[PDB]
Amino acid sequence: PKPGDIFEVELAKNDNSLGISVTGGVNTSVRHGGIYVKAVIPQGAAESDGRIHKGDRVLAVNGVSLEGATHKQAVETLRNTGQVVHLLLEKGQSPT
Repeated sequence: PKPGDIFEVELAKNDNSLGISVTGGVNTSVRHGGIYVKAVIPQGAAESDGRIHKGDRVLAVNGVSLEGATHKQAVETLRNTGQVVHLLLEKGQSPT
C-alpha cells in the first residue's frame, strides 16, 4: 500500500459490528475522512477477522461521506451497517 492512497475493502459482519475503534470529534470540512482509528476492538471483525489494522482511516462508510461527520455519527455508522461493509479507507500519514 502507498501513502495517501485510496482503496475499497469489503468485510462481512461477524459480531454484529464492523469492529473498529475510531476517535476524533467535530470537523469543519478540513479533513477528507475526518476520522482516525486510535485503537482497535479485538472482539469481532478485527482481531480474528483481521484485515483492518491501526493507522488507517475510514472515509466512505457505505456511501456515508465522512467529510464533516461527527465522532458519534461515524462510530454509530460503522456499527449500524448491513450484511456487507464496503467502506473506503485511506492510509493515514501518522508521521510521529
